[PDB]
Amino acid sequence: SSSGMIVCIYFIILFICGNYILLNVFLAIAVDNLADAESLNTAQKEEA
Amino acid sequence: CRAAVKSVTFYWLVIVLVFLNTLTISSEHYNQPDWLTQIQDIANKVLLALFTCEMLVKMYSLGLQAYFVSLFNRFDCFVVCGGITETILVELEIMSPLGISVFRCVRLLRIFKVTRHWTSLSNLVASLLNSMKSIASLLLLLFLFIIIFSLLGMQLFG
Amino acid sequence: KDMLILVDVSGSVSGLTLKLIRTSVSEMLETLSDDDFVNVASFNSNAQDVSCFQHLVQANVRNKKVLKDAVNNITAKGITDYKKGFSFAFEQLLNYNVSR
Amino acid sequence: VEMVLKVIAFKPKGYFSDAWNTFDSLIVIGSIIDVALSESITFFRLFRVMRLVKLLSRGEGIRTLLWTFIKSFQALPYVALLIAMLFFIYAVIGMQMFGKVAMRDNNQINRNNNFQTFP
Amino acid sequence: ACENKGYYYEIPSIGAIRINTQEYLDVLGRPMVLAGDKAKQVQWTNVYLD
Amino acid sequence: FVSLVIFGSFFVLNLVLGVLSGEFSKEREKAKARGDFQKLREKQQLEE
Amino acid sequence: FRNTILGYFDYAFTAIFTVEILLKMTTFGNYFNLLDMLVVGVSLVSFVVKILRVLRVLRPLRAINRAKGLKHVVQCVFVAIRTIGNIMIVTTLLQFMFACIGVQLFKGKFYRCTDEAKSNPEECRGLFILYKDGDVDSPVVRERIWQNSDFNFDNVLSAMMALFTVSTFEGWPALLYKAIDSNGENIGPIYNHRVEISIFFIIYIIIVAFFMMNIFVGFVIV
Amino acid sequence: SIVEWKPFDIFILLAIFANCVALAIYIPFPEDDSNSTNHNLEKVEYAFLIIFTVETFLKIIYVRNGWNLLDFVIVIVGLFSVILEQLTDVKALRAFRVLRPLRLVSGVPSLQVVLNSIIKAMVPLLHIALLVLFVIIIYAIIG
Amino acid sequence: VYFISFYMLCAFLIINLFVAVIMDNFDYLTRDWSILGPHHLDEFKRIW
Ligand SMILES: *[C@@H]1O[C@H](CO)[C@@H](O[C@@H]2O[C@H](CO)[C@@H](O)[C@H](O)[C@H]2NC(C)=O)[C@H](O)[C@H]1NC(C)=O
Ligand SMILES: CC(C)CCC[C@@H](C)[C@H]1CC[C@H]2[C@@H]3CC=C4C[C@@H](O)CC[C@]4(C)[C@H]3CC[C@]12C
Ligand SMILES: CC(C)CCC[C@@H](C)[C@H]1CC[C@H]2[C@@H]3CC=C4C[C@@H](O)CC[C@]4(C)[C@H]3CC[C@]12C
Ligand SMILES: [Ca+2]
Repeated sequence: SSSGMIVCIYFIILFICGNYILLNVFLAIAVDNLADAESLNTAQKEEA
Repeated sequence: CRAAVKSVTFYWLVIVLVFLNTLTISSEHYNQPDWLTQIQDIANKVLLALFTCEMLVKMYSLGLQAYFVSLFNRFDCFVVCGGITETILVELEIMSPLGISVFRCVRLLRIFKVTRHWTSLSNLVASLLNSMKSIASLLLLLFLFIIIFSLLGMQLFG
Repeated sequence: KDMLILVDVSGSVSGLTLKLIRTSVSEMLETLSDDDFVNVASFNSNAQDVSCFQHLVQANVRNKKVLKDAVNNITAKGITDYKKGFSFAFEQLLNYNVSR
Repeated sequence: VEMVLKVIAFKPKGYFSDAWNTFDSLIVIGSIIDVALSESITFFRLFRVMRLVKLLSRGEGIRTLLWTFIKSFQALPYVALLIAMLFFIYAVIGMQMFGKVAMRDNNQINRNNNFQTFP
Repeated sequence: ACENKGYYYEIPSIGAIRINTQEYLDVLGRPMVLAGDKAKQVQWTNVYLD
Repeated sequence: FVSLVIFGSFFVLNLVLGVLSGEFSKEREKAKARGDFQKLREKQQLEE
Repeated sequence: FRNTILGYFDYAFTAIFTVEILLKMTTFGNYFNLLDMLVVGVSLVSFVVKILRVLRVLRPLRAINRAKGLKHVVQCVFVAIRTIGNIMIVTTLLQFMFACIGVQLFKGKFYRCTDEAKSNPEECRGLFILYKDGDVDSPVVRERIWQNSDFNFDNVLSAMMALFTVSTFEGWPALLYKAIDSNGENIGPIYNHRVEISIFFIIYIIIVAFFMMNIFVGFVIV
Repeated sequence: SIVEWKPFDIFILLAIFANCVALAIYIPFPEDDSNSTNHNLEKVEYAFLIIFTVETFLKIIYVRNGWNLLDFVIVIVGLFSVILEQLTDVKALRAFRVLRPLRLVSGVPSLQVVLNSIIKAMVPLLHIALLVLFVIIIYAIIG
Repeated sequence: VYFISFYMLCAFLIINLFVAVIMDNFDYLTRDWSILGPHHLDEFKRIW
């Protein structure tokens, strides 16, 4: 009851805006760095 | 001179040495028998000597300048420097009740002696090294986000 | 003995550690007889008595009931002041108008 | 009123060409059955909320995303067969090993969570 | 506690209340044992149910 | 509840991951015409 | 009754498959076909029994060689495992090293007594009085047992199982606050003894649960 | 007013970092309790308020900038909070000081760029966010 | 071994299904609406 239920937006915002950043940090390295390694391996074979 | 060090028979020997060194760490458990305790610390110094013998022999075969070229060789001498310090300090008048735990986790760092020759994902490691300015900046932005929400949560629910 | 119980009722004792304190004070009053004189006081930036007694009382079955009831009705709020809490406790042990 | 006002201008023969209006009508009949029956019952009162997706999904950009992925799911039905076969194999094995464990209220194996029945 | 001839107690939970609130009688009896045989006086309680 | 979990969580997580990976891939071919990959290959090729 | 009727159905089922398998052998004189003999072979031999009764779950698995799309999808899975086989070696080495470090830190320190008033096995014996829900007016007599945590770091095998559950983000706060209170080798917990020991769990989650589990998914995508 | 190009810019940046540490070492006590360390940090708050007020009144000589708008609003709330508290959930109003650590992103050009990329990458995800909102609304009404 | 092996297998096949669906949509996910696409033809058909 009362206005104590409105404070729940802190945890909703922290969860939504927190897990979104995690997908733009750890998954931004898995795709912008591992793809380079595969591309580097693809180019390494042609030169070798 | 340097034929033995770069020989293929030397490659297998150091692989074996890393194996039982790891086994001396992974065999430790709660309520372990006294005899197994006696094996671990005895073999801690024995494998230290063999690594030191491998350390001393390797140094007097190629030249100091070439060793510092390799990134791992500087790291490899770092571990053995703490390995000898561990035994001399333990047997000395320093009890260091927690110092055993931290040092035993340092000689575990030579397991990477076998992962330096994959040839299959070492190019991935090179990609994670020149992107440090991009990796660190993203990690710090996440840290600043956590710091702000931790201080905000101290006000509301402190 | 002439006991004087100081109960810390500052803000930081609110919660479980206040329920423990109230049960602890009530349990220590059970170790008293008609030959011992007791009074309970509390302090949070101001030291005051928790009951109507204002000095040491005989600690019989009726007086202890008053103290036990008052101890089970204290709330935690304010800051901690040991200097004001200990001055109040030491002054009440030097009264000597009353039977001790 | 919309249902009758549409057929008198679009004809019943062509009214069923559109996909949305084929199911949109069923809500009208469903809604009017229970209001007549108001003065068993949850089957048609629940369909009242379903009218939200019937017309408010007209935004181009979200419908395309939904349609493209749903069609992609339909085009790869054998990949989801592994998950069902994985669930079938592990559920059957679970009944033999852990199916005889007694259910207790305070335990994790309780009346709601157990291995006693395949579902 | 011991700047004033007392003793220090910890009561972290309900189970510690019963014992820690009666251990202060060990400290109070210190001058009573140092008195010697002059502290060996027979006393009588109030009336209580056995 | 089971349909809510499958549609709400498993399906949406597929959309978020697919769309987010679609933006990490979009910059991958875009960055090809910036020389970052060639510079990284140039230093890697001559490191050996 | 249901098992008997189902058993009756299995009687007629194995007759169809054993008759069908003979036409295959009469007309042909590989590994997938060898599986057909294995599955039906369990039935006749059954007709410890528990091992064979569990083993008859291979019935749906033999349907692979009777569907064009099912063979390809299964084949793609084993090829996909081979590609991701390199990542599963690094992440297993990283978990093993963390488990060995964790053993050095919390070896035997997760023990505690049934009543939170005794902090060593010597006095954690006999009976004690438990107050239900903290009420002093409802005491009850309980035995005190020097118990151990279900997930602990006693050895490397227990540490790896305890660390695996952390990577799934299930019950890891419980293990985190159990490790913070870890005082000593064979003594009970102390409230918030070493908060700084949480660095071990924070580093492991970032390195393994975040970095490796996402570089794994990114590997499959590219 | 003319020297604001580089020399003391680190100092104002270092002032925010120092203010962050003052916020971290504060201990929120239950029921209006406090200790000696919290007593000093209130005085340090007065020192930090003046530094961020002088600079705000010095950069006016910026007002339409997004980052400068955030810097201005926290100061005026800061003066409003200290004034109203002195002349008396008032302590709940000081939660706007938690936005001061956010000023560290604007002080590092090399670190503000990564933040901007993330913010402009939310546009393709807004269609998904809209779909999730409808699904939760539909299931809430069904429930 | 029953629960630990199931968790790894279920997690592996779930992302196997997730990515495979994502694979069938790179044409739409990387649509690049600015330049052109089949959506323009759909508008042409509608006007036609
Ligand atoms: C009783 O204690 C009080 C202090 O607690 C003593 O102080 C006297 O209080 C009375 C009442 O005001 C006055 O006589 C004086 O103000 C105080 N001093 C003296 C010397 O009387 C008091 O002396 C004690 N004894 C009595 C009989 O009151
Ligand atoms: C060199 C290393 C990596 C070899 C692999 C180590 C494996 C095979 C060995 C090394 C130490 C061994 C452990 C040593 C001590 C114990 C405690 C005992 O009560 C149960 C078995 C258990 C847990 C052993 C299991 C097997 C074990 C983990
Ligand atoms: C990548 C992995 C395998 C190696 C890197 C992990 C190292 C850096 C981590 C692993 C566990 C960590 C330790 C965890 C707990 C403590 C106890 C604390 O009171 C001091 C720091 C200390 C000692 C940490 C230091 C850093 C540490 C040793
Ligand atoms: Ca206090």
